[PDB]
Amino acid sequence: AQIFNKPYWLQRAQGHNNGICWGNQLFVTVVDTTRSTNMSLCAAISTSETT
Amino acid sequence: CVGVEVGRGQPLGVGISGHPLLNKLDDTENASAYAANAGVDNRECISMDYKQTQLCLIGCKPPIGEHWGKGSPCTNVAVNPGDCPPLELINTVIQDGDMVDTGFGAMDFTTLQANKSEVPLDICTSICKYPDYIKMVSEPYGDSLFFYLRREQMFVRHLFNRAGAVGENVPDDLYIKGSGSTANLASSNYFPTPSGSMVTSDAQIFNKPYWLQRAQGHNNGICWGNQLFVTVVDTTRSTNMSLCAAISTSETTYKNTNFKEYLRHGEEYDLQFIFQLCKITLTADVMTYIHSMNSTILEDWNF
Amino acid sequence: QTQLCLIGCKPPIGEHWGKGSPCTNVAVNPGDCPPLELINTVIQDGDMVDTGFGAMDFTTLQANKSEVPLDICTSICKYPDYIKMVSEPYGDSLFFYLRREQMFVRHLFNRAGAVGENVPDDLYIKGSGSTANLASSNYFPTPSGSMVTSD
Amino acid sequence: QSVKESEGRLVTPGTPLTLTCTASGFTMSRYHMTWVRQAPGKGLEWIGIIYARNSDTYYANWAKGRFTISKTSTTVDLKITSPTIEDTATYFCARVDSDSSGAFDRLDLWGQGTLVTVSS
Amino acid sequence: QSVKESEGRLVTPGTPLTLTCTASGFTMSRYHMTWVRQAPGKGLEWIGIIYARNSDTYYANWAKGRFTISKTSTTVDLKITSPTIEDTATYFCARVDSDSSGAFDRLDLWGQGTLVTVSS
Amino acid sequence: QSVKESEGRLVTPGTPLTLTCTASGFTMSRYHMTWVRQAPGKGLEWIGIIYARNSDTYYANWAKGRFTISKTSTTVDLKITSPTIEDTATYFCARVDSDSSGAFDRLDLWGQGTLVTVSS
Amino acid sequence: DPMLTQTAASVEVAVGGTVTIKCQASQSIGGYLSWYQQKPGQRPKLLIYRASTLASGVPSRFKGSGSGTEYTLTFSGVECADAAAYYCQQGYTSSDINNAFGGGTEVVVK
Amino acid sequence: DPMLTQTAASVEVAVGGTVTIKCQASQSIGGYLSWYQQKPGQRPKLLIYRASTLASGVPSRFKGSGSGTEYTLTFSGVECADAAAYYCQQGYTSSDINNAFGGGTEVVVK
Repeated sequence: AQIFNKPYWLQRAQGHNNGICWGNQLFVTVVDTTRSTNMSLCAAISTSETT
Repeated sequence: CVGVEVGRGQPLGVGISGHPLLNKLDDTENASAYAANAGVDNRECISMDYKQTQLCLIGCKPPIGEHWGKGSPCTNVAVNPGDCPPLELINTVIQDGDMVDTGFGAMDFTTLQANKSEVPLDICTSICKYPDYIKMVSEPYGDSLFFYLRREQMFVRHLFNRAGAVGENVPDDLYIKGSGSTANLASSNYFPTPSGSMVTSDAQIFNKPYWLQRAQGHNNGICWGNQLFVTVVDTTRSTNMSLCAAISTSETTYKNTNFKEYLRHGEEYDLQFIFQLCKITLTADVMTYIHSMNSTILEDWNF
Repeated sequence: QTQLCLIGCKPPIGEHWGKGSPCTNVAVNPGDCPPLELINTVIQDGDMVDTGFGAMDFTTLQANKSEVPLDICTSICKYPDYIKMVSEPYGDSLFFYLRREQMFVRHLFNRAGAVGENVPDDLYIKGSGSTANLASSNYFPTPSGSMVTSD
Repeated sequence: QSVKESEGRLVTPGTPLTLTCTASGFTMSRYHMTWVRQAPGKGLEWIGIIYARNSDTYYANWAKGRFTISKTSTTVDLKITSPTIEDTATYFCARVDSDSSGAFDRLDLWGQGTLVTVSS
Repeated sequence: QSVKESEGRLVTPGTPLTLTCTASGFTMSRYHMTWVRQAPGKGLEWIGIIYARNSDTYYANWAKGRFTISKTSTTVDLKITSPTIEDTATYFCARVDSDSSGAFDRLDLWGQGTLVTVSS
Repeated sequence: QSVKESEGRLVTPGTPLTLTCTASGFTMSRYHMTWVRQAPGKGLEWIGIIYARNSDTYYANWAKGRFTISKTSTTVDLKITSPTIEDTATYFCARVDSDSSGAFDRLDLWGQGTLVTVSS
Repeated sequence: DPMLTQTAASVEVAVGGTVTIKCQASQSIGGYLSWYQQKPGQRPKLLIYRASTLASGVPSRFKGSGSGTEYTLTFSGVECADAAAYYCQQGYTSSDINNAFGGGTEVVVK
Repeated sequence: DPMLTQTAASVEVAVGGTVTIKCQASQSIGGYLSWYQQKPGQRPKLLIYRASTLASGVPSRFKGSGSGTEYTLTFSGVECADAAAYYCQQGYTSSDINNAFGGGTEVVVK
């Protein structure tokens, strides 16, 4: 059920603008929560201990 | 043969099994406190369900299965009593009455486990074998199977750890050495209790005709020597009917010692085939070839 | 969860397990396991579909009257055998049929009754103390239907 | 860690006798307890055992009908029913440090031990 | 294993009377308990029963209104309300070793038994 | 909040000695407890420590074999086995206010402290 | 009310004889039945329960049989310490009964 | 019944000698075995368990070996405070045994 890592060829956009970039810019948004694992590090102050 | 069918008529119903004294120790998904120490014989009563599995095979020879099994340990090492036995794959011929695997691995529990206490009852002294799809399709005649179907699924329900001695130690560089109440380590080995999912009736492989037009062997479904084998495994129609019988019918109050309890099981099949007549012309060009296949084929005809 | 539909010219034929007449080789005791026999009959309005407990009589085969819920405690759960109905020489028992059903286990329990057949003692190792006495060797599941949908 | 006992008594034969045993740091519902008896000359004789959550007991062969081991979550103790003359000796209470499977009879942390004697 | 009793008393008719019963190894919330009375001549007479987790009781036909059986997790006991003259006899406390269904009246491990008598 | 003690005693060397310690508002199964000893001149000497959930103890190096710390859900206390002459001093009981990981030896809310002395 | 009578005083037996003690019941009790030996100075002591299964620490020279309403207890090779009192006992744990499971004696063996 | 005899009174040893105390068992016990030192005025005190793993606060100059039915305990460099009593002890925790795990002594070192 993924969306990304596959291209998207557009033939006709839904609006009247059929893909024209006025001002020489375009805006891409994306929201992904299927790749949100937070890694959990830790660091010791002294490894000399036995226990 | 051209087409077969395998019919059933019992309703689709799950089964159940489990041991009165099963080798568990504790529970391992969430420990609020550290695990208590274990005395002698801390086993308890657990049941479970087996993984759902279906199967069908059709061939002119019996089907070849496999499982793990104990072999002979090397001579150079000193055989200490209580060491780990060898492990070696074993190719046998399957038979009616042999158990299928249950997600507990496919191995002879008799020689490899002296506990008799790690699996439930019906597989505790029998073997469990998975069929060898690799060796059968690599038979360069194709006489073991013409065609085959399978479905299976399983998932983990509970997560235990077994009471029993540490057969191989944990190294002292993996973990930082504990102290206080946890100077002594808990049991390292675990085992999962399997469970099948819901059984339904889109995923049935029975009550349907199966016409065959080709096969992956060269043997295009020809019953050599007037013989045919059919393998059927099904755990979906496996209800366990529980019944009772009363001692006396005169008393008017429920007492426990008046009713004995038994379990019985029903299972039933029927088979319907079609065979097509096939002739062979005979020449010494042909006769040498069948003489190399099997000895008893050309001998039973008086040619 | 179960659905079916049958259309036929004769009434439909069912099947269920039932107690027959045993051989009098051993005398029957008070509390011996009764024999089983597949019985065919006609289905009438009011009989119960099998609910994950086996198509069996629950009066004669279950004299405890406390092992199933109330709806099937006296009635007999019957299941329509398609095998005998398709193999009829004229095919008037049915000529159109559809079915879907599903089930899975929710809980696992014990039977609180006398152990009628003990386990042979080569299948385990005898314990001591608290576990010198064996627990009940009879279990039974509590079935439960899955999600009902509109497709 | 430290294992404590009750103070000894000079008694008469035919009277019941008790010795309680309390621990300092660990809790007793986790580990096991055992009793040994140190007689003069050689003597060093083990009495019985009691387990943690199973709460089972196993005695010696000669010691049946003669000792009863009681245990609460706070205190363990042992009991004597009918003393015979030749049990003037030294008793000890000790913790069975074991692992996930053994419960073998290693007594790691001992008790200090007091003197009990009978006389007529 | 071993079953212990309280020591007997020579009493007067019209006074309540108790006998406690403690066990050595097993726990009592698992098994059942009952009481029997051994009179001279033949006499051997069963009193009642008490169960483990259901904690129910069933007495004899003649014994209703005359005995009350109390049980805690540590000790079981029985009680006498109004003694009659002819109960000078021997009482016993014993463990019902049963199975997953029976609770039948096998008393496997008995008690040693003490002497109780009434006199006026 | 407030930490309470038991009243002091003038004792003889060779006698066991106790001091209970009760709290007012907080519960003791959540936090930790320890004990310090205030001798004359300088003296201020820490005895040991106990933890709220594990219930593990750790003493001083010189203090092993000499103190046993007991704790229930209602009351904590410490014990002395064999007093030596030079422990005439002031003892205190205090709550270890800590965090999710530390259990470090901050004693935030102290006790009022009583006087214990030994004499021969 | 299931009643076991045991109106049978035991016959004088020598060393090595065989004795057939018979305990009959009015109502059907199944197999739930016990047996005991009572030496006349100490506590009673069990031998066999459920009419077939013997207890621990007891020699296998005692026998058990009988089903339904009547039951037996036989043995052979009578020692010197078999002078005791015997009792059959049912386990139907009913409410309105007054059992006492009585009857049974043993002579001093010659 | 697994029995360890230890019928061996110890030989007079000087400072720095090596002593071979041998504890033999009738039944096979595995590796579960303990050893103790008993000074004749105080409580007993343990050195090694499972025949290979030494305890805390004990110098590594004590040795442990032996497997199966017979086991040993050797050390060298005998001090002045090694005058004590020694005991081998199994852990087979059986029921019908009367072990006492006895035997073992040590002379006063010269």
